[PDB]
Amino acid sequence: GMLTYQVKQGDTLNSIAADFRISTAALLQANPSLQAGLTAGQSIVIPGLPDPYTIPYHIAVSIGAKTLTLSLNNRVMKTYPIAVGKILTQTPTGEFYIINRQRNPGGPFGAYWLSLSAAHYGIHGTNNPASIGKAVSKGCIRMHNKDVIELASIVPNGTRVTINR
Amino acid sequence: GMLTYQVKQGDTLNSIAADFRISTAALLQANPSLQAGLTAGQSIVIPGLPDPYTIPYHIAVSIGAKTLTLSLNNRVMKTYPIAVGKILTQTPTGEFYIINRQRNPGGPFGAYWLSLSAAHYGIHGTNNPASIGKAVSKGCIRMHNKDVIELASIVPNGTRVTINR
Repeated sequence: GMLTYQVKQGDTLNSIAADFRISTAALLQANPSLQAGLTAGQSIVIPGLPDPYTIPYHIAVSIGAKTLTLSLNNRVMKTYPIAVGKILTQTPTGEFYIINRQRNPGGPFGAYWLSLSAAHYGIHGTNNPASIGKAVSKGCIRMHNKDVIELASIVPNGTRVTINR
Repeated sequence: GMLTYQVKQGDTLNSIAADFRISTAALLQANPSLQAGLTAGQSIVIPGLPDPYTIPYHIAVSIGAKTLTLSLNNRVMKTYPIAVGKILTQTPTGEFYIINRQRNPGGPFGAYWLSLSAAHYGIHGTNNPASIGKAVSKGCIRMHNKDVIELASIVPNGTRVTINR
């Protein structure tokens, strides 16, 4: 299948390409309709990704509880503690997808980086384990290295991530 | 005119793509043999970028001086005060390039974001002007909004960025 994205107010061709880590050229090639511009509500396809609804895994993040919940077929498997965005640089809310990943990025990013479908944002490890469970990040979601590693080993690219208050 | 990159030990396709902000598909399209095997010491081309050799501008960053210096044809043109990373979350050193740019992504990133050829690192403005001139960031280079706007209007993608202690 394919990943369908719905255009939101204030999206541009460039910003959408950016959120999904692809070139605008590739986005246009996959969506000839986009030659004529964008409109809020418009469904388009993001190339390179499977249909997220066909992936039985689902990730729910709660900013208030500082948790990331992994479900398989709407049954919780595992709850993890996480760090979230500080008060003036919060973790965005809404529906996202894991888009790509890099193993062992190191530094403050720890054992793994999993890109989310919002530019500059992802789920990553940490080299500051004391930060986990606190609102101290500049926006990304931080996990213990062992947790992000386990997480990455299970969920494939395209996995739904729902971030709530 | 093409940007060439010499592959390093430990480099993978994912980590190279992440550094240069392109999909693995775009990297492979420009280098059709890499999926059979990446080879340290070999050169590959990064698509979407001009040969940096051709760009007469050059940026020098001094972490100790907290300055970013723009040269043109090897003469200093402008020196800007910056914020750099804390002791535990350092601005990385070495040779980089400006890869891409986003106008007014707002929030903590201020009036502009310019990607550097190291994943998750960039030069950007700020909603916190008081931080400029200090080692207080998470590794990114911060400039006043007015200064990064000026910088971005001047240098093209592919401009060499040299970062020293």
